[PDB]
This record gives sequence, structure tokens and C-alpha cells, in this order.
Amino acid sequence: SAVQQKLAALEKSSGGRLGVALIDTADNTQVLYRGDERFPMCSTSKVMAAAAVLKQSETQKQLLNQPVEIKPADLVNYNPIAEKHVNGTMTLAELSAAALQYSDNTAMNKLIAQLGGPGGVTAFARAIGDETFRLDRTEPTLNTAIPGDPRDTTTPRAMAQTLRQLTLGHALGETQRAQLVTWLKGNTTGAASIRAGLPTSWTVGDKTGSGDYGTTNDIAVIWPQGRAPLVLVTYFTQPQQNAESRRDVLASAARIIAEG
Repeated sequence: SAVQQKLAALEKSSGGRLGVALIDTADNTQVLYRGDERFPMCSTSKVMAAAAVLKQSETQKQLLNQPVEIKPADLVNYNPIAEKHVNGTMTLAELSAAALQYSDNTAMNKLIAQLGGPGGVTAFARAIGDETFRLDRTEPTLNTAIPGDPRDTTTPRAMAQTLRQLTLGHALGETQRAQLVTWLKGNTTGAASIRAGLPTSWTVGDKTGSGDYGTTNDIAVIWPQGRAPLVLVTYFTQPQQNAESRRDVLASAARIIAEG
């Protein structure tokens, strides 16, 4: 496969380890590169926590409007939105939007708490048929991305299938799914990642992640004009703990995929 040789070449040029899964919902064909290797999720895990809260709201129909206190002690390392509301409240919807669209880490920790800890996020993954995802820690320590460490990892294949079911499938109810899609389409952190390798005409919803070891990730749902949507996951990590982020690799991987 030409796409697999070009992805292997991109990886060699980059000096890191690249993982890719594409699902084409037209024929449900899959393109995988290191699809069964584990990669640190970093903030791409926020999608699962938000979806788990949405699933709870199918029965607790007013759950997303519940106010949650933001206190100074709740603040961690990166809280662009929560900081604007310390000693006030945010609703669970506002926290979900902040975690997804601004990668707010305090918001992620509040979602984890609502689910009863990391094990409650993992439980949701299992409930929708994802046996691979594991969330072990809260923010910010889930981003340590230590080589070989299985904590807070998943595989590209697994995350593609799960993102498909959440956004285009029916793992969530109809209003919950629509809300997730709307949040993802509204992400503000993704301009330099998958979006940058795709035609400007295509609609993307995505969630970025970054961490130590130069870990640079993006998971996306893509709606090409007049064509079936695609799911694309791109994970990348590097050998030096201090390595710089490489969002250009993810753009390049998307461009390779789009060429095919």
C-alpha cells in the first residue's frame, strides 16, 4: 500500500513513533499504521469523560445544567476557562465544553469526579465495547507519557472505532450525540494538527492532546462535502522526555491519508 509506505517514511523523517487509524464509513474500510500499539492519550482522553457524562444525562435529564463549584484548590496547571470562574460555578455542560474546546484540565478533573474517579471513565469505555482504553490518573499526571507505561493509553484502532460509535453511531442518545458533535466541531486547539493537512472545504471536529516525550495527538471526525464521513486518529510520541511538540507530523499524516 502506497499510503503505508509514505506513512512509514514520514515516521522515519520525524524520529518518533507514529500511530494512525482511519475509518472510511463509505465501505468501512480501515487504514492502520501501528494500529495496535499503545500510545499515551493525553488530552484526547477528555472525549471519553465528556461522553460518559452525556451518557449519564440520558436518564438524569437535567444533569448538564447542574452547577459545580470551582475553588482555588481545584486549579491545576492549565485552566484557561475554569480560571474565569474561580469562586463561582460552572454547569456540567460548561465544563464539558471547556474540557473539549479549550482542553481545560480543571474541567477534566471535575468530569472525572462526577464519574466517581478514573475507573468510572474506564467503565464507560467498556460499556460501549472498548476493551483497550484505560484511564488511570487525573490531570495533570496522566500526561507523563513514559515509554512503555500502560497507564492512560489506548491504541489507534480502538480509539477510531470508539470515536465512530460516539459521533456517528448510536452509543449515545440522539440529543447527546448531536451535542458531542457540536462541541467537537467547535474545538479551538486544532488548527495546526489534522485540520491543517485537509482541504479547507471539509468540516472537522477534533480533540488534540499533548504531553511529555513530545507527545502530540489529534482525533477527528471529518465530513467531506458530498462524501461519507471519515474518522481519523493520529498519535505521535518521541524518545526524549523534553522533546518539542510536532503538530506538523499530524498535519502531514492527514495529508497523506487525504491524498488516498
